[PDB]
Amino acid sequence: EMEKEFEQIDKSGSWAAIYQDIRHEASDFPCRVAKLPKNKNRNRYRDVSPFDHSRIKLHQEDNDYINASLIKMEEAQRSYILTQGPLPNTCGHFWEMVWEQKSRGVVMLNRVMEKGSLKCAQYWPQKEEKEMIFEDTNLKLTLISEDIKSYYTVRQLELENLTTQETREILHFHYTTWPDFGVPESPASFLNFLFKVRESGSLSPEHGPVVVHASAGIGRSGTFCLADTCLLLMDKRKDPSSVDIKKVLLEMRKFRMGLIQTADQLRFSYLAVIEGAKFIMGDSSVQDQWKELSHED
Amino acid sequence: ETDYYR
Repeated sequence: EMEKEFEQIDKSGSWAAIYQDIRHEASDFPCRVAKLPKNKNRNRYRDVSPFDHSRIKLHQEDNDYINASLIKMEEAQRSYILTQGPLPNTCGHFWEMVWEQKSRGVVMLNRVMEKGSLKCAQYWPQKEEKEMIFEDTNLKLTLISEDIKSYYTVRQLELENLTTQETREILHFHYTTWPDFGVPESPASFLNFLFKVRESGSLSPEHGPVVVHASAGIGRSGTFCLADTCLLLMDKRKDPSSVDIKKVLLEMRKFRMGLIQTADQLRFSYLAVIEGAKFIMGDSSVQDQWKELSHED
Repeated sequence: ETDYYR
């Protein structure tokens, strides 16, 4: 059981050892297409590459590469696309992927500039009168509206294919206070955000997989996806306590390398699932408590 | 930097 395990590891002070065991047991698959010379400028980091078997392929005959992976969680019946923060030359590819994969939501867990360094490109328009045209892929992106909160921002974007004139509404969920290789302020602030993404309809199987990213799209992204998947599993299993977080993370790591980058991010995933379990059990009032403790207003 | 894994 996860709660008794959490307390046992917290008392022993063995979080570093538990996380190092997951890293040792983690899958190792080829990333041949990612390491190809022509794809060097399409990768933000040399040590973060998608596996060939799970990589997302663009529908262009020229070069189908994008540093993105499809996490297919079979039992939980949910899929996520984890990608890197797009580079100045891959912003068109990013939106081409969103279009082709029919994604309705994009979850951003980082900031454009963290500690005076560019971690992600400004891939979306900041002003509504200033739309962005990606000439390479023939796509137009316009900011419709934005709801700014204390630690997160929800944006309504319009994505248009200029060849067909087809229009789609994309929701952009931006967590603005999650530092690199860090954890959120509290389980309440994380869960309030996760449930806002859930209630929007962006995670529905009627749409394509949600795009989740950070700078590399492995650390903060892995924490978000692990918490979401573990909460989904304890709803349909009829035995909530049968969910093993470490096993779910190893299953996720079969699709993209290095999901969850620190021992504290793993510990936080436990805290997030234990606190989130209260809502899944039937107590509706805990969602209202998360809204108060998150300090969104 | 061109590395993420520290």
